[PDB]
Amino acid sequence: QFIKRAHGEEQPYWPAGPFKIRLPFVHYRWELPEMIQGFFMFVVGLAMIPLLESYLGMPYEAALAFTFVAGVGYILPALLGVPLVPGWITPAIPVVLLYLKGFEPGPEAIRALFALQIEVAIIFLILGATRLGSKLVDVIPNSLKCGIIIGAGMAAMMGELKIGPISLIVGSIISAYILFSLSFKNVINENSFARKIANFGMVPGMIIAMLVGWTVGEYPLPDIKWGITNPDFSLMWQYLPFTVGYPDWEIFLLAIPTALIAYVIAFGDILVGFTLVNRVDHIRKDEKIEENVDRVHLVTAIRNGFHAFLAPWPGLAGPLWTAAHATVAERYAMGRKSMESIYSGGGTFWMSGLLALFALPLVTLFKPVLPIALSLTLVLTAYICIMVGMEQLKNSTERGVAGIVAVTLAMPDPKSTMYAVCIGVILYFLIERPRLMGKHNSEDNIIFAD
Amino acid sequence: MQFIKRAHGEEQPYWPAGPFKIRLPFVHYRWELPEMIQGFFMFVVGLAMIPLLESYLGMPYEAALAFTFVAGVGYILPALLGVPLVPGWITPAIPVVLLYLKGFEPGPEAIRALFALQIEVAIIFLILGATRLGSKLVDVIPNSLKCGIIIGAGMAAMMGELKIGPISLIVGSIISAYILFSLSFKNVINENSFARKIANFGMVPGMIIAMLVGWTVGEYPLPDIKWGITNPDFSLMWQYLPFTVGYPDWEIFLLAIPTALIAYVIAFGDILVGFTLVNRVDHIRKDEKIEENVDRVHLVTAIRNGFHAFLAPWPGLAGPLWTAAHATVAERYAMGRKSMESIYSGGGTFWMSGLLALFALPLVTLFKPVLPIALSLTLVLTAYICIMVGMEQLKNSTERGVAGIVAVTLAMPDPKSTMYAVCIGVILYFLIERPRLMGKHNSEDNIIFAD
Ligand SMILES: Nc1nc2[nH]cnc2c(=O)[nH]1
Ligand SMILES: Nc1nc2[nH]cnc2c(=O)[nH]1
Repeated sequence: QFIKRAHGEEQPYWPAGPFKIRLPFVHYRWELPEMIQGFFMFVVGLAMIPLLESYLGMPYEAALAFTFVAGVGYILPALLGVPLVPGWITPAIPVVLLYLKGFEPGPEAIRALFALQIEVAIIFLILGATRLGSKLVDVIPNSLKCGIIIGAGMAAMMGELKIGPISLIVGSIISAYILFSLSFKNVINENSFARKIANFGMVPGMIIAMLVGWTVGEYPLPDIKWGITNPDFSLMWQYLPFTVGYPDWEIFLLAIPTALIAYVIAFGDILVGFTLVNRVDHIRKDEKIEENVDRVHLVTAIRNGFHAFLAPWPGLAGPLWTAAHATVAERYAMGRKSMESIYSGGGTFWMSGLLALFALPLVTLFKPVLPIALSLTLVLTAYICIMVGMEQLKNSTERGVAGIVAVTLAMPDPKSTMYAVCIGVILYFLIERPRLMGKHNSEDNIIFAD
Repeated sequence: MQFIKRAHGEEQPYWPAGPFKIRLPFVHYRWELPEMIQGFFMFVVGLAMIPLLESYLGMPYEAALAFTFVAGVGYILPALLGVPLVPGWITPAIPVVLLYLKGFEPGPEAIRALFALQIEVAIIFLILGATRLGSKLVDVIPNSLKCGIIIGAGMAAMMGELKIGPISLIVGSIISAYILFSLSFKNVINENSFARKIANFGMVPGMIIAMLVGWTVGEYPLPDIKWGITNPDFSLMWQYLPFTVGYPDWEIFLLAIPTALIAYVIAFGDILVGFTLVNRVDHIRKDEKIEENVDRVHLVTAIRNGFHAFLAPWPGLAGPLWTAAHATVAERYAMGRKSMESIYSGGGTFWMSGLLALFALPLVTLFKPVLPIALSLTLVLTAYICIMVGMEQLKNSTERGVAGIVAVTLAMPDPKSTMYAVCIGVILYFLIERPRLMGKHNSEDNIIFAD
């Protein structure tokens, strides 16, 4: 580690306009636990391949090549100054698959996904450039923010249903148990057991699911191949807008309602991510973590535009991988003896994820169980969003509102979500603004609270 | 008119009848005009089971209509037998039961299946109720699990709106949830002439506006209004009962077990929600002493289910409460003696009026083309209240972290999975949690998900 950090100061970097550039070994140290974690947990990156095969009609190797593009994409946040361990807009997957499902899987569905993803890029770019992203984090009421987070969490679960199982159950419970039990103060100091688990993070739950999954017979054994992965970019190019067309203007319209809801859901992920960062920022007094919402929009905008052209992504580019981000945050809060900086954990993780792509025996090992990894990220997201959304509710008038908001955001048709927000406005103006149904004071609530 | 009136601070007049306390309308409690008007309209949710009967059980409309008369009599048993919980279906368990039924040929085969399932749920309610073990579970079961069940059940309910089969429903849902929310506050009716007039209609405004929008937009065909008195074709209905068709082999009862159990776990949540709301308004209303007998609720519910099994097998099953109706009565009840005399005068009047309403053929035929709005609405609204109450009932962050895991597994539609979770949860609990490996969990230690 060339440049070290002064206590209470910000992590070393090179100023780069709206971005703060950090490289591994130069600006932050290389974390062995996040290395091992990314060497194994990149399977979730590979877990998109089945969706690519179904909805985009792509052969396995073309799908495998796409994940190299996304792997590069996952390192941009810690590269450009974002403490949010990136991923997909995972609670938007069901909505996005719903959209794609109305196109023939193949070139037609690829043009469709291009139109959806470039818009999502544009929405992120404008809200980030005009700094209108930061405003919304401040302006939007807490009830709505919590309604969105919870709704987004419940969407993640109508999804586990729609994408397509003892594997997933043991996977979910062990994963969620570790996640939960390692969010407490001084856990590692209490037992030798929790000390050793904390260095593996999500690995135990994932690997144990696979194991149960193999022996039980839910998924076939792998056919391990030795050597270095050889991404077929010639093939991949056939499934890019460079080869297939670009969509007619009419397609962009069909995208709009899905584009928007996919953003609203991502906005949730930003709230969840910085909720966790803000917390561990206060625990760790030795680092000054910058929380720039506009930069998260910018990086994410870049990641999507990049994807749109080079690897159209059914899960889209999202601000965080909720469980990976929570897992790193937990290890970060454990102290400098454990993790030097939030970027040393965030950065190393996906860096190792990128290299891991080239470990052909791992790629080939994970190949028959990719479905376990896909449904698991969905389940784990749903868990953390529900948990965080709930806790962020302050009184009972917020909860009364968040309930209405969550329920509408978990009905999968996005035109319908907009029809709700629309009708919600009309009802608000004619009834609520005049306070015809009264003011709502949490201390007055006698039926649902107290 | 009301023969026996209640002394202030006492329990509502009744006739002792063993485990039950018998109350008739006009004799033990007054006849509430608002709940009369409400049940004259809101009995549509009772008729909204009809499509499920047609679809999953393969029966013609009229056989299904007659079934709703059997259910209608069933809905009056709680207030008749001393249960302050406005009754209904096990609504978050509908997807699960449909999933179960979905593996049988719609028709006699599926009716035999639904019998075995409903007799089982009945037996479970009977045994837990006779052995007073229903009361035990409500006390002993940790709060985290109780809330996990409630939140779980709430989310399962929306996987149901997706699975059962729409601007109508959005308007219906938002207005209905809006009213319910805003009429849960103290002195609301004293605030505005608007809320004063709204409170006397309860769920009706949301329902009727959903129906209307539903007609005018074209999502549902116009009704074919027929004048006169409903004439339930019980001759026809008999053909689709286990009396006419067979009774299922032992093998089927075994397939039913895992679904039966989960339908109970979900009903248990509905019991918690109902008595959460009752206990609150019981303290608001100091002039009435409301007895909260959990075991009596199991008995009446057990009776209702066994009743159904033979006379009208019910895809939604017989459940401890209709969540929005119970929330609605409780709200109007909390407004004071000027509005509602007793929790039984409103709850009792409501379904009494629903039963009479079945015989109003102009309303049946009016509601017929638009039943789908009604069925989806109760699903959405149950999800809404369960989520709201489950969340609020959580006290710390360790309870919440546990409730999260539980909610997520109980909202996966396969019921065998929910048990594999409880199983794997036990195995995991015994080997890791009890030896206290992975540390203690105290909410003030929580720095990631709390503080
Ligand atoms: N938002 C989000 N994106 C992901 N990409 C992979 N996993 C996840 C997740 O849990 N959440
Ligand atoms: N549990 C339950 N059962 C019902 N039956 C009709 N409506 C409902 C409801 O909201 N909840």
